[PDB]
Amino acid sequence: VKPNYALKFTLAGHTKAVSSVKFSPNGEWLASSSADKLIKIWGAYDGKFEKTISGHKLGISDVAWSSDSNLLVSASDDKTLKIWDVSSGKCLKTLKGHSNYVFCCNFNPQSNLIVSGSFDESVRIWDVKTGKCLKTLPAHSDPVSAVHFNRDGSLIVSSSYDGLCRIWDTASGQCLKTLIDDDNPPVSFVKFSPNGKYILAATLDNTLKLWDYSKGKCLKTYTGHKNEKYCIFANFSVTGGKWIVSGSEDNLVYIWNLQTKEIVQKLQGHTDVVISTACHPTENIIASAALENDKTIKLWKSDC
Repeated sequence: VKPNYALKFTLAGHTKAVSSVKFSPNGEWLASSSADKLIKIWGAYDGKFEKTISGHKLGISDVAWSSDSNLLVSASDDKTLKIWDVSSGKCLKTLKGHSNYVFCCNFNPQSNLIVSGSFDESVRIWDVKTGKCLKTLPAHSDPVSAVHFNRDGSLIVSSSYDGLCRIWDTASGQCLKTLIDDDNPPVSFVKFSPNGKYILAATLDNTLKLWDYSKGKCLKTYTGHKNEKYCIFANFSVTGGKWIVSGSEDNLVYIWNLQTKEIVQKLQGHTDVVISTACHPTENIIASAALENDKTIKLWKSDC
């Protein structure tokens, strides 16, 4: 039993590589960021372009939605993050403190904190209300590739090209667990599972791994795609069948069975590296985005 994702829309408008796509928690919008310094908003169901949000001085690596589906945070090469009111398009706050490119960001579930990771090798935790940096974590010894809060915001996971994944206590900023691998390949992406018990980590040896971080045990490995250079976003798909979804440097979206680890679908259509994928919160819909030869976002729909 396999999904049957088929192409529904191709969304054009970005003028450089797309860097990230994320669905709103309420499912109605997709937000995308790009090396073109812009955030764009698109209808999730009809793929209709809604608006452009501008203000950053350099390219944007990541965007993320608050739980209310109306604030967005973005991470830019201009060394800042910005918090935006999507309704108005206005920048509410600029979060200053990183000393180099900001690569990744996320709100906590409560929507009162933002976590960021940077080329400066640090993870920062920011107060949404005041825009002040609450904590600077000396997290890694190379750029931070991803940061993600768990289900209740009590923990942060971070990854780095230094080859480590680390689990942090949010309130105290303490490192509770370092996950290591002999051979030490750069970790290009990480996120918690929906229940918070596992982390899914991508390494630049063409491998995704599902870890029980408390036990330091690797439970599943997903292979067969190409990932040797970029932070490529991966996802747990949970609306129908239980899948793992990722982009790939061979221009395809890969979908695996979470339990069996078999590749169940490869989605063809992009003409450059698929840098980012996102899974819709309630429908069997995937968004995918690609680098400069392509510059488009695609929306795909499945029966399961």
